[PDB]
Amino acid sequence: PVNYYVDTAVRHVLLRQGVLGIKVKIMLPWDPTGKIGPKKPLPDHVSIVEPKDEILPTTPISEQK
Amino acid sequence: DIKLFGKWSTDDVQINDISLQDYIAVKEKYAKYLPHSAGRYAAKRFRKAQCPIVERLTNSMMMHGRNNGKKLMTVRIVKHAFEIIHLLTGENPLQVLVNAIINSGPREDSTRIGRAGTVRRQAVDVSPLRRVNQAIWLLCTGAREAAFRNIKTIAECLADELINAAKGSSNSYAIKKKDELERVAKSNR
Amino acid sequence: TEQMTLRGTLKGHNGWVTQIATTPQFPDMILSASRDKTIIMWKLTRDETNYGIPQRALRGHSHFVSDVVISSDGQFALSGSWDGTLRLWDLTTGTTTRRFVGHTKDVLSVAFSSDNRQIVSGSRDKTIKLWNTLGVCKYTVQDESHSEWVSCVRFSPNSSNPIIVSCGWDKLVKVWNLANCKLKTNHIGHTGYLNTVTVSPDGSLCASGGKDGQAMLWDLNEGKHLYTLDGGDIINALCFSPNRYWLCAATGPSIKIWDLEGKIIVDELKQEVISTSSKAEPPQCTSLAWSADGQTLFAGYTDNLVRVWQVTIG
Amino acid sequence: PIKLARVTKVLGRTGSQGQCTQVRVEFMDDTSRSIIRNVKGPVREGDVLTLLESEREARRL
Amino acid sequence: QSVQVFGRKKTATAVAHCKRGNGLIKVNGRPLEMIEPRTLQYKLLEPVLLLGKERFAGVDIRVRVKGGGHVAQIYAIRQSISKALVAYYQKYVDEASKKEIKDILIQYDRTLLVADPRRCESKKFGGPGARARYQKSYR
Amino acid sequence: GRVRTKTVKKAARVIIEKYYTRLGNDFHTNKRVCEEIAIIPSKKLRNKIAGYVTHLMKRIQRGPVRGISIKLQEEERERRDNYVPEVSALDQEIIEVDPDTKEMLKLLDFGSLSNLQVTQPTVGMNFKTPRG
RNA sequence: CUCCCCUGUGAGGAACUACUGUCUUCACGCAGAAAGCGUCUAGCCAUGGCGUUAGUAUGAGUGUCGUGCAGCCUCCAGGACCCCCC
RNA sequence: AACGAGACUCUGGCAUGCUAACUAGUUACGCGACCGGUCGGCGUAACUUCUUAGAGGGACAAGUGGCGU
Repeated sequence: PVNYYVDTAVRHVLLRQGVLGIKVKIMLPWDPTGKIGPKKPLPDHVSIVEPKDEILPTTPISEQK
Repeated sequence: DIKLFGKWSTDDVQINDISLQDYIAVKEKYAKYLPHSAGRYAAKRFRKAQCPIVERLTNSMMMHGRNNGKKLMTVRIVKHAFEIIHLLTGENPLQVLVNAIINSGPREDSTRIGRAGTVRRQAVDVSPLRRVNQAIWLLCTGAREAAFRNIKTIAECLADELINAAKGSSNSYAIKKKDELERVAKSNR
Repeated sequence: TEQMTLRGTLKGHNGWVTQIATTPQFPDMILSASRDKTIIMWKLTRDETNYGIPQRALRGHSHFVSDVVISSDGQFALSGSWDGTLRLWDLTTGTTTRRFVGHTKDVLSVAFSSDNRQIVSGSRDKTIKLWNTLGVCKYTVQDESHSEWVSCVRFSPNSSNPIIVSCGWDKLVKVWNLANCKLKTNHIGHTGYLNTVTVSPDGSLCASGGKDGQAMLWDLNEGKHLYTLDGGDIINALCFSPNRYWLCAATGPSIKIWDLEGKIIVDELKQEVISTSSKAEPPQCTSLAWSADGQTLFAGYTDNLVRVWQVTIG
Repeated sequence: PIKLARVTKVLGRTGSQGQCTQVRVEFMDDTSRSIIRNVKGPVREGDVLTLLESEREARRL
Repeated sequence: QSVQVFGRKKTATAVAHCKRGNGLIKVNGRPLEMIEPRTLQYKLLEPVLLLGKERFAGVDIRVRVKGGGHVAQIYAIRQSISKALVAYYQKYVDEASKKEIKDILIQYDRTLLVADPRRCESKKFGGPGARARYQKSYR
Repeated sequence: GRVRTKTVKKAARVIIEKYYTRLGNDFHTNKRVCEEIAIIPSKKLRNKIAGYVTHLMKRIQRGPVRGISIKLQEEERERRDNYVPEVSALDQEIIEVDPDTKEMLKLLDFGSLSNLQVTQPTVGMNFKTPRG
């Protein structure tokens, strides 16, 4: 996942003293692409949809339409 | 009917010991036509308890380097060895494998105790599977050492070492190393 | 004045029996679709050692076959399967004449009409599909057909205007009218998912059952709640007797033959005598089939067997 | 005398290098005598061991 | 009257074609007894002698085998003919006689109707073989 | 060694706790239940979680599970627990009692109770464990 | 304190030559030991390996001579039995 | 609760169910040959078991029985 989920950049600054190399690692959040948020989710992540509220039955009812 | 190498009969043979009756194969079902089944008996623990005994003698005959990968060398050699055996003793050659296994296997054996370089052994006793295995080892190794250069066929020399391992003579390299093990077992106790 | 006895046991199968389908045209043969991907053709030789012996094992499926129904004639059969494929089988040549696709989920149930040109199926895609004998799909109902899976679909063989009854996991039993492709009724009695809907040859009595454990008998023509039967565990299968007016409920541990006029449970069918394996769950009853004969019962199990029941009349 | 023996239980593995198995011995003579014993190679319960010295007892390596 | 199967062992593939006939069974243009190891003769007729000759009297199998090694190919023809007489008995015969054939072939060798999934692993760097490695030395 | 990740067991815990009515003791049943109820990537995750939902149900029908609270098994354990024998175990025609207990009752004017039976005091005094 | 089923080698017979299998004697090749004596190795130390005793002392088998050993009948015994002791 | 372990990607094993193939073959029918077959010999329709490679199924310690607070 780290392939599509994060972005790494390495550079060299050139100064009197020498060169300083640098690394910047950035991680993107999840879901639909806004130019960010790569669609496919972490293989670990498990999302549970909350149960849609269901009417508790009282007495049998038959409705013809 | 199931006939070994086309001319033998497996179901008529007999086992005289209870320890080796539960392990040694080719009596009831396991009897096959040919030794090479290319099955996996090293898959799980004691799954190699159930593979055909003739195949077991077969597997151990490749045991030195140049012969290693070539299995068929053995199902050749085990072929002519049996057909030789029947000519000498005149009994079911698969009775001769049973008796050689039973007699060649150790009984008691020594386990090395001490610090490295000083061998001081204590006597313990062999497990049935271990008995079978060590026995067959002894058979194949006795055959090799005996057949290196006498210009004997390994067919001839294994029939030799097998019949001799069956009778109980000191001719067999097998019975020799066994007798040493048991004697060291006596030394310690 | 009647009792019931265990006649014989049928092993053709390496897995569960999902649905059993009998036929009037041949009281001798049965069709058993199983968890092993196989549709086995059962020949009854009625001998001493074996009550029946398998004839034709049909493999068109990469997956389990959920339900099977036969034509009124001894040739054609039909099979739904979870790989998402419905199929038209020839029991005579043992090959597949027609294939039905266009389901994106498992095919949970399929119903063949009394007129033998129509197909009405329902699926875990929450779809009720209308199929033609040549493979072509007519009308797809997304209408609120259900908010959950369709577990069973059954035709109604009645003289009054034709009706198809489907039961969902959303606890609704829905009634639909053919040729208008319309939703004519909503039946809500239930707690928990629905498993099977059956429709008597009368057309008047339809039975539905589910996790609630209570058999619900509904009136199809009038659209009125009729009766409520109390019982344990899960109703897996329900089948009506053509001539005996008996509603046979299939629950996992026990099968219950109900007499609907007197509200009397006729016989409760369970047998296990063993003390060592008694800690186990008794093998469930997956399906139920009533032969057109009325004397012979054919039931599938989680024991990967087909056990049959015979009626002792006094 | 030569005797026979039965495996009642497997307890642990005795050894420097973890060689021997330490197993429990019933006598096949239908006697109830119970002796612990050291055995080499693979052992599963129920097996029969042949003892050349049958009065000997097990020590910890 | 026609049924087709395939045997598999390692890289060796067999293809068995079963038609109604006199009982002729040939492999890539030659009978059962012309095959390369003659030592391995008896492993080839194993289902035959197990199934009886009567059930092969009405079955003509032409077998085409390419791939793998010599030994593997005989396991391949074994597989092909066994799977052939089980899969033919389904379509053109009843399931009772297929159960007879199967109960006879299964209790002897499980490799008759099944194949061994196992096939060669990949040797990787740092060693001569799959696991096996190069020597190392201190001092 | 086959052992379930935190993911597996936590997920099957919450799935069971919310959806307890929809699950059943069959594997593929709840496998297809969880392909819907939750959103899981891949396969080997899905299958494992479902396996644990199942396993956990086979432990639920036995009795109370440490991880989950459902009102349905609270209610079935309200049935199971509620019990009573035809008569109480607190009803005996003769209940035996020590002289002093009789004294303490005599303080409360209950020395008139019928059911009592005064039993002989024990003569030795050793209630104590022999230290060492 | 026994009696009577099977094992032995103690005495009488047939057989023994023809029957078969084993111990005698000669040519044959194959494995093949030790008491010890030395050496090496375990930090020091053989209870081990290796050298020399020696390819000795031996034993398993194939072909020669046995007038053998037998196998078939009896007992004299020895053990399983019983009892008995518990 | 978070990273590391796992999950994940890459490879092998399953599919006589699906999607198909003249740049892979199969079955069938012709011609060809030598004594009904044998043939990598030559061409046409038949299809996917072989041969490929996509989709998606399949295994989750699952089922039963033992050791386990």
